[PDB]
Amino acid sequence: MNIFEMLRIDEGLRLKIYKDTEGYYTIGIGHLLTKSPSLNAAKSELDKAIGRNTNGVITKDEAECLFNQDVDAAVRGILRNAKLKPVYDSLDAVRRAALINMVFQMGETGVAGFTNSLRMLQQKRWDEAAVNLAKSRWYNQTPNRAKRVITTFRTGTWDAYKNL
Ligand SMILES: *CC(=O)N1[C@H]2C[C@H]3C[C@@H]1C[C@@H](C2)N3O
Ligand SMILES: [Cl-]
Ligand SMILES: [Cl-]
Ligand SMILES: [Cl-]
Ligand SMILES: [K+]
Ligand SMILES: [K+]
Repeated sequence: MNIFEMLRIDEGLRLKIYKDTEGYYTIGIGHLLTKSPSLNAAKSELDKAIGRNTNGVITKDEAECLFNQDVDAAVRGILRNAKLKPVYDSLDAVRRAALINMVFQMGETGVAGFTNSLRMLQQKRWDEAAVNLAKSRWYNQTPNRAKRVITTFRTGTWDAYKNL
């Protein structure tokens, strides 16, 4: 297991524009295109992202390209964020992946707002952090995925992604 395999499980792979859990146009391995309700706006974003006139379908190679870019961007967003960088630096490898996963799903600003959870993670108070992380819109809207990420923070193992 690694961050790529973890996010591939959590995000799936679809080669045509689809709506994500929040109803937003997405493609590939969880590549958000836009929050606009306009499908044409989403197709314009896709064409710009891929560099060709795509009319909404991409190849697996193109999906994996966006995924590489998106994982790299999540890591770089963590490291440039004054709230997230110290937490990331304090964590072991498995828990670093859990934090990247959250940023991939919700964005840097959203995760950076989990102030009390982030402090508990820095303090290595893993059971307390796990309880606090579940008191969130995130956990209520995507409970199975949030449970997997939270188990990863609680235990520091990949156990929640084994059997998947
Ligand atoms: C991201 C990626 O893997 N790429 C992009 C740049 C080059 C090489 C590959 C496939 C495609 C998109 N190509 O233009
Ligand atoms: Cl629509
Ligand atoms: Cl709550
Ligand atoms: Cl879920
Ligand atoms: K998805
Ligand atoms: K604890």
